[PDB]
Amino acid sequence: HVPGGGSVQIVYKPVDLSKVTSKCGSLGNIHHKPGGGQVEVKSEKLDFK
Amino acid sequence: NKNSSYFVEWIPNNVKTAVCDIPPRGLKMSATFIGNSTAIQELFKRISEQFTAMFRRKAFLHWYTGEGMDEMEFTEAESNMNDLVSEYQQYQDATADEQGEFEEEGEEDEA
Repeated sequence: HVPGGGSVQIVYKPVDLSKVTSKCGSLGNIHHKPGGGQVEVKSEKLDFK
Repeated sequence: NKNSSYFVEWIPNNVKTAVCDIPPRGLKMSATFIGNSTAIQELFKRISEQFTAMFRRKAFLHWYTGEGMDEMEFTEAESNMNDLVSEYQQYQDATADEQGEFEEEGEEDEA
């Protein structure tokens, strides 16, 4: 007679991470509009015919 | 006349006066001072550096666009503000110097 059993195997799945996006707001915007254009407002026309 | 580096000269004399008979409670005399000076632009600059530090990362912004607001609305906004700091920079140290337009007209010279 061969005496019974004496054999198991481990309940084991290794852990890892997939498709974890680096979605931080650290560079979250790029858009700009200038603070108006350059103009002259200080001078008269002096249009005395 | 004693602090002239504290006033603009291309806008003559800077003040409107009014003289009311009636002081406040409990008091012989008083006055309010109100004024705009080229100093003030630091408020607008301050708000703008502090806003840009949020908006460059959309930080806190989700509360704003949460009520149906569009990111371009704050782009049109901030550019209106930087145009305002540009306006006090147009008027900061602006020259009170004279100007003219001249006839390009000569003489028979003998002197």
